Amino acid sequence: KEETELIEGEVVEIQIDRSITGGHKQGKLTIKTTDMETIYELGNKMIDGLTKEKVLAGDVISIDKASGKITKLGRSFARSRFVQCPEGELQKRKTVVHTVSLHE
Amino acid sequence: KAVVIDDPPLRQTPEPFDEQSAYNPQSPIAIDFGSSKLRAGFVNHATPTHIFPNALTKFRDRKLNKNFTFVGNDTLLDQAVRSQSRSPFDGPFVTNWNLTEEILDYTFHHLGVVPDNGIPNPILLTERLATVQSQRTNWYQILFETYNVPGVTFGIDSLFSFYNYNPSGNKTGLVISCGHEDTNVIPVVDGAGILTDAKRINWGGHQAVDYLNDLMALKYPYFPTKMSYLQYETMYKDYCYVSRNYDEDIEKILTLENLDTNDVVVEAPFTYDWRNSILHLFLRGPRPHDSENIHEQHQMHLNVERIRVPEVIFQPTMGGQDQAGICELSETILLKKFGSQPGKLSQTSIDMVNNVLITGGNAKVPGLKERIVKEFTGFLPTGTNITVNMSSDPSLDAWKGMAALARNEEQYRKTVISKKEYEEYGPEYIKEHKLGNTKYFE
Amino acid sequence: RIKETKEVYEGEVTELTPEDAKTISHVIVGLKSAKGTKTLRLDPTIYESIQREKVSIGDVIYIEANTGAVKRVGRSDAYATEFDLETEEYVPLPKGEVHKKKE
Amino acid sequence: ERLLFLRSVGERNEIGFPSRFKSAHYKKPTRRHKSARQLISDENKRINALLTKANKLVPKATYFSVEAPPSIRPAKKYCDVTGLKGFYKSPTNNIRYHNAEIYQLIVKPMAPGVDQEYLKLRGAN
Repeated sequence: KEETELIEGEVVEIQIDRSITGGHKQGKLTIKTTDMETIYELGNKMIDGLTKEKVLAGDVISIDKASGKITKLGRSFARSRFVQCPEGELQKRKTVVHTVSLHE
Repeated sequence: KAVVIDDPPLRQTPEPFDEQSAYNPQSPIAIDFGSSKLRAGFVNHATPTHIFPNALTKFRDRKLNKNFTFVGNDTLLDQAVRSQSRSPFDGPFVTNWNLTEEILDYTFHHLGVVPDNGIPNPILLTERLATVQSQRTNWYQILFETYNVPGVTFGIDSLFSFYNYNPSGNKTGLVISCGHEDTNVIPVVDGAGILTDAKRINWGGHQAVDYLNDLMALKYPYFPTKMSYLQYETMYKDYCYVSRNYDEDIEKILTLENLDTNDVVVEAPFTYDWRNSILHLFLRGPRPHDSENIHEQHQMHLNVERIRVPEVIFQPTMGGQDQAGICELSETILLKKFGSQPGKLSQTSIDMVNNVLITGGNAKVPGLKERIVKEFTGFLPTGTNITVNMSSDPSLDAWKGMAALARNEEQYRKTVISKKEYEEYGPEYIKEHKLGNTKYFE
Repeated sequence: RIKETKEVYEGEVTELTPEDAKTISHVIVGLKSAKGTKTLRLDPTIYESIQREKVSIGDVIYIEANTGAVKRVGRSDAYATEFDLETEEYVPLPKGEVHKKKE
Repeated sequence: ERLLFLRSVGERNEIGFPSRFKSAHYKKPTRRHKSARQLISDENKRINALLTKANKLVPKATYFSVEAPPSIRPAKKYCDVTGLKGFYKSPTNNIRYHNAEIYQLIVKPMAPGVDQEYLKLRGAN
């Protein structure tokens, strides 16, 4: 039995900023659930992990901070795949019960 | 059960004056001009004789039509005259000097002095670190002109506390002063204060009480009773302490087991479930709230602020000052200066580490010494001997520094400025001794 | 049956200063724990192993003295608010000494 | 009775205008207000005046050197409402908050003009 801390929400707006030379990258990410909304300041490796596996506005994504793996759960219900916007807190500590055989 | 906090009780008896028969015109006079309090007395006693708040009132009597003056403990007689008290200080400096002159006349009267053509005694005085010279110029024009003093002496109260706890005058240590308007870290090498490496943090007891006042007015905007400065001062003095580890204490201070013992509620004077609500535990504690109760509408919960108010001297960016804390300045002094490569303590650094002294009136917060010792253990090499001392009453050590310097005849005369040097060198000239300030230029 | 000694350095990196004798002659690493700090001279092979693990200032590392193994535990907890969102795991300081000895 | 006590303390400690403590040469000059804010600036322009005199020998110890420099380590983010650890920051008024119930209870129904007084404590206006 192990627990990990996870991020789940719907992407509101993404800003990537480049300098004159482009040596450093600044960024801001706005993400919300049905109960809260927040804005995060991004560093270089999060910006590189967001540019890879394109993430646009209105996408529902799951972010693992400690491993850097980000999965696209789908798209939110916004006509303006289709999943619903997550509810509750955005920083969730989730417990996953593993079962592994002796042969593995 | 809720305690009830009021204003402190008033003094029934006024301040007495010393007998005039024991006065001599040769003994010096020790005066500590502190913003929070004023300490005065003769050198021949180890403890000061007069301690009172630094305040004055111009009380006007209707049937007498004459503006009476109440100073210090005389202001501790009526609530109206206590509320009308005005300090001569404004921030870390002195703005108006007539109040100071009248306070000095009151102290000269109550010390049992019978002078003629000014005060015949030399006087001991305290000066802030790197003071603007308008302050010392006006101090000259008060003392050497109005008071006809034979000799003036200027110094810093933390270095005087260091001299009181190290009477040889040749020691080496680190002095951390927790004052009313400021917090200073002054390194001392060979008994001499190295004032090119001292640092000042713009935070003190007054800023902490004002921080508590703003936090309390912001936690309950609909509180009906207005509380004065003394009430915020006494719940600052009564239920605040320095946490041993701030990050670990934050994550458990509002769990349900923790408000059972570490929650204090006070009451202002007048005459689905809540178990899973973080806001309800933050506001009304671990008990159910009766919003219709008159007594419960005058109640004040202290749960988080007990470790949050005294923490600001370690992280000054919580109070809005973009400065480093005490630990960071101490680490910089002990590991980057005085010929110490980081990872290689020099001998002066080891001698400063072995003689760390905490002084000042804001050092009475519990757990301060243990937190300082733990941080100092954190950034120093392993096995380094750390000794931290703190007096039982660190708010009086500067006056004992006055007494210990003026008893010791030999190095006393290195600091005295007579009238002749004042008229010769003018008002802009500094006596460069160990316990005082230094020159602005090289 | 062999009788051996386990010697472990563990703590937060505070100084990482290589120098040229290009070939480096030695590197000086300063480690910090909750009970104090301790600086070490290192051979260039351990510096090569450090460069393999991408160790910067403020990372908590594990060094074994005999084998020379270097393991990067993670970035220290005190440097966790440099960004609001980052791909780095943050671990607290070790509460023991930097030097550990075991038979 | 109670009103008659304060006049007794009044007639204990009077000093007349021919004061027995100060010297014979009195000559008190006129006194300005001279608040604590302007002393920093006049000391500052005095130091700049002496520096501009000197550069056209170099002073080192000044009032701008005796204050604490800003820190090097990153600061800790805290919740603006409760004082706990601030995980999230609202994108509208830039106020850090702890969790969802604090946000929905205080930060969302918030009146304008209160966010400035919240940011006054940490000086983020």
